[PDB]
Amino acid sequence: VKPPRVFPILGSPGYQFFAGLWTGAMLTFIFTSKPLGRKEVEDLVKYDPAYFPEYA
Amino acid sequence: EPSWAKQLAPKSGLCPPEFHYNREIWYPHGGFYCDPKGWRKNTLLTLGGIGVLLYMTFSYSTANEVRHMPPKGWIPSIMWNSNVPDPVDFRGRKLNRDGTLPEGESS
Amino acid sequence: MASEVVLALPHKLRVMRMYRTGLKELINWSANRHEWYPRAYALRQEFEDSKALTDREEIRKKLEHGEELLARFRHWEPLIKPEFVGGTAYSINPAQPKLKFIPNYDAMDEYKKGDHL
Amino acid sequence: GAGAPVKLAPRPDKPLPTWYELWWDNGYYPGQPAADFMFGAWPGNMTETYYLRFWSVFGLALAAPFYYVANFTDETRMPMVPQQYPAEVRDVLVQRRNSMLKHDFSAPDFKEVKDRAKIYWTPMY
Amino acid sequence: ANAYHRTYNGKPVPPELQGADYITYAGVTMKKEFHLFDTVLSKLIGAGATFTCLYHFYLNAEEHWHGDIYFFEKDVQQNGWD
Amino acid sequence: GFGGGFLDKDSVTERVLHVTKHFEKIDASKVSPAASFEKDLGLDSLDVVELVMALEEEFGLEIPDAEADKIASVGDAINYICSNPMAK
Amino acid sequence: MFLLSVFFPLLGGLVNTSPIARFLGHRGSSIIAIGCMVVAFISSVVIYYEVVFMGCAVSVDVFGTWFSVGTFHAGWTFNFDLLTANMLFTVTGVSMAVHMYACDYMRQDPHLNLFLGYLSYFTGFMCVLVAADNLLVMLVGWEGIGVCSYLLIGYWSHRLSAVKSAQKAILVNRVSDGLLMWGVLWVWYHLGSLEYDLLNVYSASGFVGLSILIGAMGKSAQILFHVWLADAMEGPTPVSALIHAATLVTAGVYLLVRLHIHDEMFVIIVGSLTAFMAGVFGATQSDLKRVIAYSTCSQLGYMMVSLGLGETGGEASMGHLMTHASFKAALFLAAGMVISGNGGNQHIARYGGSAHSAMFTMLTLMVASLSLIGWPELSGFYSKETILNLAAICADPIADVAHTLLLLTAMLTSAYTTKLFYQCFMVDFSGSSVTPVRNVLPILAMAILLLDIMLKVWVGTNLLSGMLFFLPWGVKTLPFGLMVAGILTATAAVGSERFTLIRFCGSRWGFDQLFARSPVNPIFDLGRITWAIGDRGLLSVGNLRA
Amino acid sequence: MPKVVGFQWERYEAWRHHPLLQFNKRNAFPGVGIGFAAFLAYVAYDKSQP
Amino acid sequence: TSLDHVFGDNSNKLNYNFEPMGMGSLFIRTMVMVGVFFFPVFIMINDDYKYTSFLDKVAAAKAA
Amino acid sequence: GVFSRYYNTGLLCGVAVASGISIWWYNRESIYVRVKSDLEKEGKT
Amino acid sequence: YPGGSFWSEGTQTGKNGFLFGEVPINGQPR
Amino acid sequence: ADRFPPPPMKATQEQMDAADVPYHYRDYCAHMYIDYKECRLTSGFSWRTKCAHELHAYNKCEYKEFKRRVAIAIEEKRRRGLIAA
Ligand SMILES: CCCCCCCCCCCCCCCCCCCC(=O)O[C@H](COC(=O)CCCCCCCCCCCCCC)COP(=O)(O)OCCN
Ligand SMILES: CCCCCCCCCCCCCCCCCCCC(=O)O[C@H](COC(=O)CCCCCCCCCCCCCC)COP(=O)(O)OCCN
Ligand SMILES: CCCCCCCCCCCC(=O)SCCNC(=O)CCNC(=O)[C@H](O)C(C)(C)COP(=O)(O)O
Repeated sequence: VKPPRVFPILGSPGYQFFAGLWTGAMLTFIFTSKPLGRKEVEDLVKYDPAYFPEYA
Repeated sequence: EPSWAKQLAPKSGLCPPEFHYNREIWYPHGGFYCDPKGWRKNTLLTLGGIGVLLYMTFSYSTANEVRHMPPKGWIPSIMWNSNVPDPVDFRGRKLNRDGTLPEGESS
Repeated sequence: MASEVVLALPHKLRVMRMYRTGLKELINWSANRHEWYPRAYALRQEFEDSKALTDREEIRKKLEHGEELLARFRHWEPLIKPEFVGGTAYSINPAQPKLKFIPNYDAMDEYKKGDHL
Repeated sequence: GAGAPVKLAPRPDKPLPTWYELWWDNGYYPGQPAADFMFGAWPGNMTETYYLRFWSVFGLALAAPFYYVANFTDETRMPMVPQQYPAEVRDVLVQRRNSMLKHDFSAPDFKEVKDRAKIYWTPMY
Repeated sequence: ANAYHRTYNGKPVPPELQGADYITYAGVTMKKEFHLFDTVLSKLIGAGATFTCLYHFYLNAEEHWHGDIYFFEKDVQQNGWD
Repeated sequence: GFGGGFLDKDSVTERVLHVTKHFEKIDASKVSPAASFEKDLGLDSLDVVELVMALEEEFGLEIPDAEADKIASVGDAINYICSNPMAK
Repeated sequence: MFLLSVFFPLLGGLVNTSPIARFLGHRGSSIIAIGCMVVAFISSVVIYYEVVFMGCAVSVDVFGTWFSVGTFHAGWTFNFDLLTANMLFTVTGVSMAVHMYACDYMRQDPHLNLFLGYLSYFTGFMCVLVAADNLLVMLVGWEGIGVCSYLLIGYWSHRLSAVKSAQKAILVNRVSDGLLMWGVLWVWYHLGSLEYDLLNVYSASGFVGLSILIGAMGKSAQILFHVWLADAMEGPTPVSALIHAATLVTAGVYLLVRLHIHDEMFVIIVGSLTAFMAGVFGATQSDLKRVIAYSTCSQLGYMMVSLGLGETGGEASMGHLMTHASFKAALFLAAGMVISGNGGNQHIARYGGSAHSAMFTMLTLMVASLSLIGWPELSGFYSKETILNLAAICADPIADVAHTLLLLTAMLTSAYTTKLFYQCFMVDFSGSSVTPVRNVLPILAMAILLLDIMLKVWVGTNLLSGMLFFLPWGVKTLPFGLMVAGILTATAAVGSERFTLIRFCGSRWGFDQLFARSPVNPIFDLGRITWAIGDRGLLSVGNLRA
Repeated sequence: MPKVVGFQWERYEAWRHHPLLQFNKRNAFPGVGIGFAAFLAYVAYDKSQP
Repeated sequence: TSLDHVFGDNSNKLNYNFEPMGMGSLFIRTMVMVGVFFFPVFIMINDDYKYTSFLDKVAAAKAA
Repeated sequence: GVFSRYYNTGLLCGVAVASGISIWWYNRESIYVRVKSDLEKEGKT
Repeated sequence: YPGGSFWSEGTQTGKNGFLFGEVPINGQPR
Repeated sequence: ADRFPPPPMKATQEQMDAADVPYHYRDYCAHMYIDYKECRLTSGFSWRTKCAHELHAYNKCEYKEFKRRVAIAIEEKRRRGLIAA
């Protein structure tokens, strides 16, 4: 199947590979980004000597 | 042609010439491609009657509007309604009817 | 498998209907017409590889398998031109048929216009 | 384009079925069943067995995560407690069973507020 | 009517459809026509939408490069707390 | 315009003769009205299926299958199209 | 000015359907309809500025008491508060542009003034719905928009599928109307009044929120009630724009935001399942109007989840309703212009190039599509990101699954909306009819809705815009990456070979086919039993032959 | 390697690639240059120098 | 028959015998319909049973 | 549509790349420490 | 539009149907 | 919440009734909410530039409360044994 004649870059192998790369990365960021964000939020205050000097 | 067919309106200039639609039927909304001859005058008269209804409902609405809280500033209903209370702003201060802070804390 | 209409066809018209419906189903499954052209060429080359057959059993097996494929790949949303049956513009504002008129029906035989008892 | 041609539906010229009022004949060709897909071939030649077979897996594939989080995960997963209020403001806010402040595990009456948020159906007497 | 004229069967193009205003390609002729109201309204509304997007992105660029947490934590650590 | 919903014979003839000549094996000088697809032109059944589908595309029609089976010549196609009120 | 926002579209409908219209014709009725909407929009603008910004609610006793037997007291009374002013501004502003569009789109229809009168009646009953202060005048508005939806969906009555679509909309909504009526009975019995300001519920009997939720799921076309929404494309394009933007589908969400008496588990689960279902449904359609219809169903799912989140979530739900109406109406109007430029074809396999449409239609489709997919610093970005961030910090574990469903839905939406643009304009031409529309009235109708899209960015719906809910940069900027993923996938135009999944999703999970025999055919057969075996059979008493 | 068999479709429909039937990239983003220039003028007017 | 060569003819007939549904299919689908569309009845019956069994527990352990 | 093996390979490559990025995200410093070190770096300019 | 503009005269004179099927006989009142 | 006790309320009930503050916004940053609402509802179209300080201060107060909420959750989990100390 040929690409459109005014947009031949859309049929390039690099463009299709990049679209797959971005789509797969975002799809797994969907599932991983929630506990990593929650750990980041907790670690904002956990390592604060103004709140918890025992954890430095 | 039937005797009563001469009393009937022709198909209008909006209607396609090959479209057939039984001109004897009285439709309450006007029917197939209605285009009466004196329509601009009738449109002006109906616009006048609608303006009369607009004034009547504006007066009825103004007479029957109830505001249980004073507004927080100037509202455009102050211009035509005398039942609109004086504005009281977000800090509780009483205001003038034109929406400015009274003397003692202004400028 | 084919319907009872297609199973009643002569063999030449049966193969012709199979090729025609294959081309139409390839239209229905494609994104565009420019996607459809090489799939149409491939379907044509597929039929050309069975043209020179003579054994009626092999012909029957290939025909029945292709009809099973066409029953499998019948699109749930076919592309129909709008002003035809199954299209979106069929039967919208038809011209009225001639309806008869009775003038002044209430004035004909007044005082006797109810139901008998 | 008003006035397009349309084909008319023929009148019955044979004895009618007993339950003929399951066909909708409006005057034009073609008529339809009274409700679509009640009889006749379905679109794409699918059947009821097809949909029931695919749904017997797909329905538990959608109901699986809700059950897992509603029975194996609780309020303590969050890195922070809910929004804090003065007692006079909070005490009316958590009267709603709808409120998201009952998930405050640092409140002194966390259990009692959760025990008051049980949904009932018949009002007792 | 339809916006393109077709020729068929290798016929000559009709003489009214030739000149510097018409383009023929593979037996189909179309007309280069400029519409003023459509162009002016599209350019004006598009420029309004572009400015509305770009101005509001510029007002919030620091909160979009960093997140909320980093931007406000730097604001606390650099410029005091209360 | 012209005609009670039907296209004229001459323009339909011109368009059908235009559509018919799009084969490699076809000599253009043999393409005429009332010319047979198989005997006179030398097209097989698959070529006729493609030609009728192309005429469907040309005149914007959904030709029913029993009617497309009957078309076997240029004159048959022209006579069918001139009897369509929906032919554009 | 306050009663002019409600009465006056009803007056326009009364004028254009009565025998007054026999003296005006098409030409005069178009003038009457457009003027009668301009006046109501001006009144709604004044109401919006007075109530939303200056905070002064207004209550009007309009026509005395409706009926009052025992302690059941229904009055003809309105109240104009914040939600009512929001809804009136949105409904009248969208309906004005839809009237200006319809006076040119339906120009060649034989009964044009009847269509305009039906549009005005539909708008007026929506205004009555949102302006009411008690439940019974709300039910007047509810059933009025139901009836006018029936009249407008089956407008082309000589087509059987349009008639059956209108009947289907009536019946599917009648189930939920019954449940909503029983819920009103529960509410009045256990609180003593019908007025909204006296309905403050902390802890009620469960049937209240459930039955009112079912009644809202009917009108807002949620899961197991969405089946009427796709078939409502049989009506003309202005009907679809007004159904999917301002009237009808936003009424259930408005009712739930107003009452706030739900139980959040049902609401969150129904909303997130609806959003994911309508996202996968719209990804596999080729009818141009059906994709937009399924995107409407998906966004209604988003708003349902948001009002499940809380009071702030209820405000965000109303905000997304308000911003959704403008770009959804713009999308439908641009799609109607593309359809008319291509000879009435609605299949996206027969489009392409930039010859069948005006420059303004392509700009309208582009800008409304960018607002829908959450492109940054456009109108839908603010409301959709607010709902997504509020769902990412909810302490209910059920909202964890809902947020994941919403993120998947966001990627699907940016896929199929980009596919709608790509098929329509970017690919090579594959139709055969080029009749582009460049009339003044539909172009101005589109320009007004684009101005409202700009207005929502410049002036927010509520105070939530600009408030920062504190999330890491990874959680915050993920929906932008999901939008980019949808755009890249749709422009690559890639497909999968798993054809049985493709035909399961493209046939829309078989809901209509399964409903054709799980309640429908049994209802017919039980009627056969009750008539033939009961009335003619078991209970029949014969004659005594002699 | 034959593919021109059975009604040449590319030659019959070669008019689909007419330059006035294609996507036009000159007016694909109308007004975006004007909005960008106005934004740059505003930034230089307000934020950089004052 | 003047449009049969344009939209199709009347030769192909509808394949349906207009017969009632099978007895078991009708019974099963009706029972499912009763369970789905009359779920408040089952909810309230379950409420009455759960209430009376608690009073049974109270009356059992109270008089001992 | 288009049946592309480059897109299908890119899907798995993207899954692997973002798994590595998620592992890097797990072992990152606290935002307090990052902000403090960034402000200390800016104060020597 | 008739006359070349939206703002021209109308094109219908006479009865646009007969209300209740009543046709005037010889111009007499009903 | 004893280790991280709430700050005093700076807005009285009468001040929140006068500003018509929604009852779910009557928390420990209600005075900043009053300032932000008063600025935005009277500033019209150009509220983002001339009410930038009031919005920034309100978000800063909410940031302080957010940090206190994280600290309360950490202390509660530490007391329950869910996070090792
Ligand atoms: C086939 C279906 C058709 C659907 C039609 C549209 C939908 C209608 C739905 C609701 C229908 C309600 C109609 C009620 C009619 C009058 C009932 C009230 C009778 C009466 O004496 O009341 C007084 C009459 O006032 C007045 O009436 C106001 C005085 C005159 C000033 C305004 C004139 C009216 C202009 C309306 C324009 C067009 C609007 C179209 C609806 C008001 O006083 P009260 O005794 O109630 O005292 C309390 C406040 N003072
Ligand atoms: C849990 C169980 C609950 C049970 C509840 C049951 C409720 C009752 C249901 C039925 C109540 C209505 C009874 C009358 C129904 C009559 C039906 C039509 C009869 C009819 O058409 O009448 C004539 C034929 O039948 C006749 O001649 C009918 C004669 C009158 C019938 C009843 C009287 C019968 C004699 C009385 C003694 C019975 C024995 C007592 C142990 C016509 O005749 P024609 O004039 O056309 O022909 C004259 C040439 N010959
Ligand atoms: C989605 C895709 C679905 C797949 C669809 C099915 C594709 C399978 C196609 C392959 C199966 C076959 O070839 S089916 C078997 C077809 N082959 C024969 O019948 C033997 C030849 N006999 C003849 O009589 C004529 O040549 C005849 C060709 C009939 C007429 O052509 P003419 O009159 O000119 O002569």
